[PDB]
Amino acid sequence: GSAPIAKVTGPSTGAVGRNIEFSGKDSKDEDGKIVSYDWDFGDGATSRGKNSVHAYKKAGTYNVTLKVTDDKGATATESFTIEIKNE
Repeated sequence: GSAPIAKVTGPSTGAVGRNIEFSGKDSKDEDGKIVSYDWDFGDGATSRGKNSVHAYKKAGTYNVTLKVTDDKGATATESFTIEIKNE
């Protein structure tokens, strides 16, 4: 179709205060190039980029959302749930 499809790659679990790496690299678009990746880590922090990093300050479950936008302004979103624990 003409819409990009967003995919979030990351770890299902992680540690308080450690950098967690996420990626949007599996996102695809058959009708354009993906030009931007916008991240919301679910604790109020945001970032951008094909890859992103965040350290959570408190243990808990968090919903991470990625929005991809392509070269014709078309967008797609996807979510990823991570459990962060005290190690």
